[PDB]
Amino acid sequence: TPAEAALAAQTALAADDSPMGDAARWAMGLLTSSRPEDVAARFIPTFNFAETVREWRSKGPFTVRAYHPVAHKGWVVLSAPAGVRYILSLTLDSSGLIRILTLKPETVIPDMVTWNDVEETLHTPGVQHSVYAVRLTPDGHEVLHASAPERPMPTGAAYKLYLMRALVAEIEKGTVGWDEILTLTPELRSLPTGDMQDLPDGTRVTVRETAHKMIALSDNTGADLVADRLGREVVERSLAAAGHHDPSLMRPFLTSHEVFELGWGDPERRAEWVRQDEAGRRELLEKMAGVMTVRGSDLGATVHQLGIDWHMDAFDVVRVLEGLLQDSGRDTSGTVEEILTAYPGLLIDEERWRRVYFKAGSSPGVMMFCWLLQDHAGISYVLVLRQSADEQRLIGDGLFLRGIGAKIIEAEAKLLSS
Repeated sequence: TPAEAALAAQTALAADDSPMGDAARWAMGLLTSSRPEDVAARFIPTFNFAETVREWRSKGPFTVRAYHPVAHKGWVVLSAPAGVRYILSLTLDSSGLIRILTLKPETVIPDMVTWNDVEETLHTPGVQHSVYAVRLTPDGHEVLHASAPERPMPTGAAYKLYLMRALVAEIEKGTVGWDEILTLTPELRSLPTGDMQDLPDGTRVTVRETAHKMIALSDNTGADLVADRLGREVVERSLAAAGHHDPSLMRPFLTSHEVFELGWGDPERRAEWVRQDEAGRRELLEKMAGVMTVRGSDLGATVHQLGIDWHMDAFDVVRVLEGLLQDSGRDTSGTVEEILTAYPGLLIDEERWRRVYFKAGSSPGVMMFCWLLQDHAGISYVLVLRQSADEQRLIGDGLFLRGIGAKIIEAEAKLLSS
């Protein structure tokens, strides 16, 4: 019941002995209590805020109604006076320092009974969306639901699933090794999502740990370190085998650093990209090589419509995940499996699901989430959710699309395995 649920969340917040626990409690403290050095110590070292906090506080008093810790990400649902609800969102770095802290109007998602509930909840005028849900079988895929799976859409960090398949293909060939050392240079540093950019120049990291962060933290710097080591040609030549319908859509296969620098840097360089063919684009990227000028404050305008993102259809996503499941099964060391299952993006019912793979991607005007879920008998399902728009405010921070995923998965007995 509502009272039971709120009490359960309050108690769990209090009890949560973890990085998210400590951070969520401290943040709630900012809100419910009556010191800029204590603040500096709780946030990332590269992290106005007192003004922000005064405004948050003005909306209370707050009551905790739900608490959803999920590794380095957490959400707390709050009620304020007169039944108005908000969500406090936390994203942490690898040692539990706060990277992102927001307090925003509540994201409302109903419990789902039918796939039409999903569609009618999700639809937003001005936003293109797509929902694709399948059951994998020896004899092909059973379609459970489909809206526009055939439309190629931008998918942000979903591209890292192809980068991982490319990496595994080369490990199998023996051209790269899991314990091989990669080195962070100023030129290889990208923007968040991720934590590896916060490492010193010259930092030495294994391929294994870099690939782990590339997937589990969607580490952009991690991804770029891997893409650099493999080479753009090796990444691109792999796309056909890894499951992509039209590899020319992702050529040249961009790094995250390239998407950031091209998308929100020099407008003229960006016009030249639009004008150019594949040769001219490769030449433009080569000249753009160097230390980033673009910062996170620069982002906002949409550029995916210019090809400055990573485009694939829903079928492409199913194929790459199924390919990863096969790749993992071949890897007797369990290295691939550990990387893929580190971060499921949600609290999972582990008694139901033996393995869950997950990947999110986002850019201005772009949001996507995908899961592969396999039960203890061996039956696999894949869920692919995508949104694109010409205005970022139509999409928002992604809690909506992720929460729709969560509700589908919560109702798996109705929607996936009925």
